[PDB]
Amino acid sequence: PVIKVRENEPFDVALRRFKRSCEKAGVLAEVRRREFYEKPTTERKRAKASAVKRHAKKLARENARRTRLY
Amino acid sequence: RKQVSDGVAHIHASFNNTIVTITDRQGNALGWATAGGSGFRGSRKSTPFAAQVAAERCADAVKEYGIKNLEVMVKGPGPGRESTIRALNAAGFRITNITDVTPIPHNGCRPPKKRRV
Amino acid sequence: FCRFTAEGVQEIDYKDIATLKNYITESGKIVPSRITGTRAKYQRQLARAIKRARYLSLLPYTDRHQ
Amino acid sequence: MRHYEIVFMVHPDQSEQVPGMIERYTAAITGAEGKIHRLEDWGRRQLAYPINKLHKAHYVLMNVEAPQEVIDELETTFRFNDAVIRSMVMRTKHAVTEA
Amino acid sequence: SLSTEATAKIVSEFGRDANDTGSTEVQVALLTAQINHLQGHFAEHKKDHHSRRGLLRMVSQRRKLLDYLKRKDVARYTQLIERLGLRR
Amino acid sequence: AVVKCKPTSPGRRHVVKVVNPELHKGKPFAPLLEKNSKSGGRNNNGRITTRHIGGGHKQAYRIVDFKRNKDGIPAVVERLEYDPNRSANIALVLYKDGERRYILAPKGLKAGDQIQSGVDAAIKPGNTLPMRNIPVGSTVHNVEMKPGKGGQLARSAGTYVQIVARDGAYVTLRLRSGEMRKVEADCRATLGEVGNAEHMLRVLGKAGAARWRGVRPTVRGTAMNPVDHPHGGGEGRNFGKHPVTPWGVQTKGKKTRSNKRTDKFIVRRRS
RNA sequence: GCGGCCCCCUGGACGAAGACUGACGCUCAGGUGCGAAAGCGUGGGGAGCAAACAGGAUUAGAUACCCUGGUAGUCCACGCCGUAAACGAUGUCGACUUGGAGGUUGUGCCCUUGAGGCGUGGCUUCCGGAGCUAACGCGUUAAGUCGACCGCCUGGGGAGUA
Repeated sequence: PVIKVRENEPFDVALRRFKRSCEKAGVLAEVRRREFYEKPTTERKRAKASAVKRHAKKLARENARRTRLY
Repeated sequence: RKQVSDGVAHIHASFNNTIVTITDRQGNALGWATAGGSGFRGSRKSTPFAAQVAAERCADAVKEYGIKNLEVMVKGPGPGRESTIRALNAAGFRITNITDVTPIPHNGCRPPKKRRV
Repeated sequence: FCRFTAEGVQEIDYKDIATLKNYITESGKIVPSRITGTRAKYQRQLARAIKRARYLSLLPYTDRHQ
Repeated sequence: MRHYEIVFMVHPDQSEQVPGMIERYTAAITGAEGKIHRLEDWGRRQLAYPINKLHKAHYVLMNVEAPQEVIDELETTFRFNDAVIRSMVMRTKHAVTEA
Repeated sequence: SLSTEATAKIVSEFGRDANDTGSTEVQVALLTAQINHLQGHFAEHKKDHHSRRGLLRMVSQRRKLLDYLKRKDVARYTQLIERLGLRR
Repeated sequence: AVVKCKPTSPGRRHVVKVVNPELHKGKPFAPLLEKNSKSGGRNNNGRITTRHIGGGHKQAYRIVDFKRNKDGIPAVVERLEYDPNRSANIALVLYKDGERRYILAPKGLKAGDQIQSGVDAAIKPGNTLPMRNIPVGSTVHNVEMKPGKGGQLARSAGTYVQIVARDGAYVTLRLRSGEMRKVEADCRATLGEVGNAEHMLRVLGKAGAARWRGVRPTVRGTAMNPVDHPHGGGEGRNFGKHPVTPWGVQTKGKKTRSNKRTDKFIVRRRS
């Protein structure tokens, strides 16, 4: 997006603020999706397998990590 | 040698170059310096140090225009923005505000097909 | 939690410009219900209203555009 | 007999030419059957994007219970009267009261 | 979609009295009214296929109610087929 | 509409003809008629100037009002005639004061429709206006090129001019050829597209249809002798030559726009 | 299969309390209708992408991937085709048989006493109990225990070809 640097401000914190605005608004992620075309089969496969990844990490996280290792 | 003391900097970075164009407020460009002009051909064109030497030459190219304070616009992904905005104040400048103005389509057109290899 | 089930409104109406400045981000994007916790039907009515207000030049589409 | 929020905008300068139009917009509706239920002029205020190269358009809200066909003819005026710049007619459940 | 007042008129045009709304002539009368309105629609748009499935479903249910009534009480069935205006 | 003829005989085998019920089965209105002799392509020196013209049916000229000089008075459409001179069906409009006049019938037009001309009337299909009251992005027909001349462009069946732009006194039209043009804004134009849009879908079947259309046979170059046509002669179909018209100028590619005093109006040449 | 916004026309499902007809039901050979993409027909449109194609590379070779171009097509209307890994590889309807977590959409009661808790529905996702199964797994949406009706299979190849 845009940031503003006001007076009496270090430049390096403004550079890091700009990187944070880039991470927040989404330049990199949507650009990385929009280099080359994805057929709607593959975007459906992506979102569905991501949902399986979220619950197949999550249920192992909630109930297989409640018992100790050693 | 037309004195315009303030200005805007466009930093177009794709994955294969880094073109830095220092322009006035009204859009009239004053001279540029790409990452690929100053030597730096092939795989050494896309390094962030190429953006550093590009902004380096681009800052010294406009000494007759008396640019004392500038506004950074950046456009595109890839090894551009960070190294060139770090170099653009080691060059000696007063960057008053920084913006990312990358062009995003709102699901407009069809991008080309996927590179298999 | 939510602000609309805690309010009790039967439709988030687009004319409510203060909270419909609240619910988008700085960059004019609709912030999801995952991170704000808005319930689903009020999320859909809120997104519908923000689109209808974007057409009405009371909200920006993105920030950067002239 | 349906209830429509008609929201339209006019130029910045022609706020002298807005009000009597609403009056013939009154004659648009109550001439046939139409009950006008609100009139809240938001007036000239500032735009998030300059449609036809101008900020600060004139917002006029108007709510109506009316037959549909005079609203079809009202859109045939909203297309071709070259003062009104952006104009949507949405359908609602009831005729409402407050701002 | 055959608003309630038209249904009230036709159920006080075919029923035993006001409230008997589930008898067979009433159902066939509602289906014939709905069919004729929707044939007013389908002369235009020509390809609204989901509304075509709804229409073919109420045609088939009209046909089922009519030959049920033909099996049970033929005397009411001939009065219905002469009153509501259809071929078979 | 467009119907195919059942192939009882070859001339009926290939015919696809356009039937239309709205056309008035009857003799046309008489005071708007006059006689119209066929020429055969022969000027006052008697010689053929344009070949492949002659014969066919005899036909009478329907005087059609393109000017629309009557203003501010309403009119209603009595009936639709079939005109032999042109590709669009015409309409006999009747004004309220008592006048009957032939107009070019647009696409959306049935008998009993209401039409008013002038600078006032409306934006309905059928109404004549200047090109200062017709909005940008519109779709017009029967466009004047000179103020008061009568109406030149977009007069065939189904053609239409999209009004693109307006810079001061000038209106940029996108013509049907693809050419862009500046025209004067004060010129008249009628809204809508011209009717009979299925006119391109007739295929005439046989030789006699183009013959009684008013068109003679067309003889190829390679058949003729080297005196008659530059693609003459040969021992059994040699060609060898760049294609030309019978009068030397090379056809099939050569541009000959040679006006030079009207290029100020052309924004874009056809591509 | 459907993805900005708005109106016009319209199908269907769900929930509440009731009111009404009174077995009007289920399934379906043949038949008919809908049926992604590609493809065909005539007419418009044609930005981006891109079969075919051309050129540059890579390679032993490369009429492939990679790169630079690029015509059909993709788009709209009206007709045709009638096929797909047309895939929960699971016919349709109905019944019975412990659970826990979730999603969406309702509704009833109590205090809204306070973003509430308390019960009844519909559709849907995950793990598992009995039971079944060659195992994998399914597991109240069954591949469990049953009933009705339809379709289908009989070694692989020939071949869903003549």
